[PDB]
Amino acid sequence: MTQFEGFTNLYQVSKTLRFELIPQGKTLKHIQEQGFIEEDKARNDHYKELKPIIDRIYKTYADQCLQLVQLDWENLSAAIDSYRKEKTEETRNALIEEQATYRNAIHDYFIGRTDNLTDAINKRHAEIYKGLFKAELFNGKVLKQLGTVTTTEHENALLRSFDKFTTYFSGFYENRKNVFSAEDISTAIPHRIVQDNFPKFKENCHIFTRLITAVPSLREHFENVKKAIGIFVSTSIEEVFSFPFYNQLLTQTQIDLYNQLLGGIIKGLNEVLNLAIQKNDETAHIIASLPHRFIPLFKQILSDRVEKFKLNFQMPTLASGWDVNKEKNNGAILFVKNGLYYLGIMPKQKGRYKALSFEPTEKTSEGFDKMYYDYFPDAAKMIPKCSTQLKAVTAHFQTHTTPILLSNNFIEPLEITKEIYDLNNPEKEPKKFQTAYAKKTGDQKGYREALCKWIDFTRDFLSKYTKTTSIDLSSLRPSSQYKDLGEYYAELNPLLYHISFQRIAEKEIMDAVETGKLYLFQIYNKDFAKGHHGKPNLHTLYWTGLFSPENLAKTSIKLNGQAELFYRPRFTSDKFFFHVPITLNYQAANSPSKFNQRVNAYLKEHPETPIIGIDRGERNLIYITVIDSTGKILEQRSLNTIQQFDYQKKLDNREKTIKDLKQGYLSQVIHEIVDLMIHYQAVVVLENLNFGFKSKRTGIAEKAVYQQFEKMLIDKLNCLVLKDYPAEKVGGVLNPYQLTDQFTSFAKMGTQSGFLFYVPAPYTSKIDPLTGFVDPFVWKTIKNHESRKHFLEGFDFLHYDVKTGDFILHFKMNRNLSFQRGLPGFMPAWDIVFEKNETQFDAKGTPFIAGKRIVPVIENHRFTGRYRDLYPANELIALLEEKGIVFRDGSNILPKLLENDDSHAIDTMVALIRSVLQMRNSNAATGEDYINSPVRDLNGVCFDSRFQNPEWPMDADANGAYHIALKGQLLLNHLKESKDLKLQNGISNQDWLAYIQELRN
RNA sequence: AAUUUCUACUCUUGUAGAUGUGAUAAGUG
DNA sequence: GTACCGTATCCACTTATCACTAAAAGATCGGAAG
DNA sequence: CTTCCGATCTTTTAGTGATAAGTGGATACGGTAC
Repeated sequence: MTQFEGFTNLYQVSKTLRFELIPQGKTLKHIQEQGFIEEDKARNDHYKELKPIIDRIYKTYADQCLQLVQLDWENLSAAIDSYRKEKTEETRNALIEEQATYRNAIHDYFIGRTDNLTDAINKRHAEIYKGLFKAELFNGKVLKQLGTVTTTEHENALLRSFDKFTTYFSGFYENRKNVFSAEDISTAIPHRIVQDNFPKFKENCHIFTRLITAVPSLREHFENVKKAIGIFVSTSIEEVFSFPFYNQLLTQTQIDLYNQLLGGIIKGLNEVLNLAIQKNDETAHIIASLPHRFIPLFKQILSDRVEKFKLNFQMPTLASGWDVNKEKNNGAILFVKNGLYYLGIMPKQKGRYKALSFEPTEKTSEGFDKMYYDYFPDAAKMIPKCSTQLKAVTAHFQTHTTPILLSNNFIEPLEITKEIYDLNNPEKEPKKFQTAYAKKTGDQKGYREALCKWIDFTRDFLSKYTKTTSIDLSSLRPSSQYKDLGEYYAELNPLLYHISFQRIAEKEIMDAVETGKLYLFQIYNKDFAKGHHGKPNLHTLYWTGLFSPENLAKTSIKLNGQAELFYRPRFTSDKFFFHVPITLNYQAANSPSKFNQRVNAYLKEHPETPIIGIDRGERNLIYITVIDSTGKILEQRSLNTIQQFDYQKKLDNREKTIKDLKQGYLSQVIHEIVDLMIHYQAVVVLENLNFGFKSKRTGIAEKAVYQQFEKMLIDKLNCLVLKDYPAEKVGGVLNPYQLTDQFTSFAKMGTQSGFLFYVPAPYTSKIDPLTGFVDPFVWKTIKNHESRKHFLEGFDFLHYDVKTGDFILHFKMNRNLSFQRGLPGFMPAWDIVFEKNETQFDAKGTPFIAGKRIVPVIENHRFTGRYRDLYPANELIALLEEKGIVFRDGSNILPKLLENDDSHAIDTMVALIRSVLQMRNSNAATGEDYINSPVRDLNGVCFDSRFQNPEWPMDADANGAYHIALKGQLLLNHLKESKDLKLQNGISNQDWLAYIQELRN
């Protein structure tokens, strides 16, 4: 079985680091001599003022292209109706596939190969699609072929100013591909049309024909609304709410008119429906019993309805890669000198660029240590960059069937037959070695043969290519044993990455600095100062562990390319910022796989793991409870004071910039929760925020702040390092703890994310930690006098107890259903004890009155806040002896107080009832916060948190945290009884109540 | 109150935690 | 005192996507042959 | 003088896997009103 230390190196995680750059020597002076910063600022300004223009080009082509759509939609309507009726995974896959083919069909409309258009117009659209993601956007063929857009002379000079520099737009270029892609991404126009916008129109047409079949008299009414605004006058109303009209409403203008016809501007259709409903006649009732509103349609994509400068040093792809081959054109290098780190940027020389090419020197010689970065990039995107997909081999193979020998950039000629090009290009979307072919066709032996041939071919290429022939590949498994090539690529990719270090003479370096031929900066933060004394930052730990020698021996933290430079005009003077991304757990796979299943397997193998419940308290900001497998608690904690600094005492006296203090407080408490997590080897539970909205008195009140606190808790638990831990130890810098799955979205992540669970919010604070009893009555229904008589007659019997002086009330769940909430308990009979108010002492001998309650005062039928204390037994005996009832007999007092039917007596009696079943009682003026249950348990004692017993929660905050931990225990027990290593993805209040009452009574 | 950046302090010209950046688009209150 | 109806959120905040790239391929310029 | 050749710098370009899967709703001070 696995251990808790086994949850490391599961999947990669990409992070980034930020540093300041301190100029070295005359370097800044040379920059101040050369004036690159003003030109880079002008380049950035021109880019940001040219972005709307190129955006306008994109909008014009998008509208001009999608105005010609001639596709029908009834088949995908039938598919989505079938999935709505059935929710079958076969119907789910069919719906996904049919949406995908519709997206590809309108993509062929976009890229000009659809059969519905003329092949000349198709070729024109194909040329435009090829042009729109290339350098010919800048004073090239695109603007001439699409003459619909006029450009002023200033705007042509602005477009010309980026000559030979389109790579600066290149990432944005790829971003526009995300607009025009068809791979189900939410930014894509095909996903907006096929998957997002269409179901709203389908629902609108369905509810319209339902309304028409219900009553047709509004139909002509709709017609004059269509004549009120004068929109779509060439067509009728029922033609608009039909499938062939969805061949219109693709441009943003048509969507705008369709939305404004419903919303008005001047009467609209929705307000016409509102006046029809407000008539409250029979037709209003039959349309109020049906969905009587139309949802609007979403707006189309990219259509209208201290700052810093990016630095490039007039040299594109600056720090795009660290490789020595691309060191010539990227110009970014690193040096290490007695613990300090330096960044070298060689700018382009006068006219042409001249390389520097420092020679190696002896290690014993004084000077810097230049790093050498050998990195063949990802095999998927690199192996077909050479061999097949070379223009020469594709042309030759289009002409001949003979295998071709290539020798350029090879240490030995490599042969490629037609078979390998057929596996990599089978003219179909699923390639023969690809898993989609095995999924669709099921030919597993042909899949195995194609995989073996491809694996042998890429092994031969890795042996023959000049960048990779030096690298040893003996660690690879034999070819026929790989079950899929994704695992092979994840295995092969770490073997193609190496970092060396070679000493460079100091004199050459600072001579290059002295002439200005090499620019040198020092990577710097607080921790690299000479007065550094304490524990360093986490990013400093990653940066140090990146260049540690045993990390160079085996790379667990990988240095990425794509580094950026910024200039900020701390803020006393201008500063240079350097941003660099890194990848941690590089030896592991790129994506998590069955992470929750692995966590449940460990949890089933380790039933003794504790549970930490997290709760938002009223007095304490965040409360912590740690309990065992049997539900007995181990630790209660209030996190108001973190590192001997109270935080409530800052919030209260500063509330009379809150958000940044809240962020800082959550950042401090995240270290505490992760310390308890790693100390107890346990699981943690948080409340599910989307299933409740409470805590108007808790300092952490907003949904947003707790929601993003869970965001950073998930991010922190995704990869976890500790400053005290050694680097090679599990939990260290190069072996971080991975315990939670990657965040995708709060709606799609479910309830369990690794070792972190989620629990529905209510019925956690105001509930007995000994009996699980809760108040069953909604009290907004208790207003009228006969209503409170039915409230009184719903109870069984009440009688004084002579022995201990308390009162005994009985209730059963089969009665008083008119005022009872719809959540019955596990047992059918509850016994309320009205405890006599007597003085007792807690575990430390603090005097306290048992059974005391506090209720708010009411003035002008409204609360005022002066939260006033009362003694429920004293008021009960006061109103009891108000009219003189004998009670020492122990008889049923309820019909004796019921027969007189005094309205004031029933009012104060139900007020006393509200007093006694008020679960928690907390007043901030005197600081009381306590839980007092008017129900005795099986042992025979009613719970009261004023006793300060360490077996039970101190406070209602701790009570809620304990009950959240108990809900996590319920989820864990449901996991133990389950066999699929999954969960129910949610628990109801009734099952939770029944569970806690069965296992606690 | 000194920070790649943020929060909280000043035993220490500093300290304790957190810290994926850049770009784009959409939705909501 | 029992229905009951609407107000306070208006610039910010939250969800999706992708790049984390050497090297081929193509444009560009300076020098030599008819 | 005009044209064809190789160095040199900018762009673009290759593409793997593997399931989640369909998941439920929810008002609140407060004030004014018959």
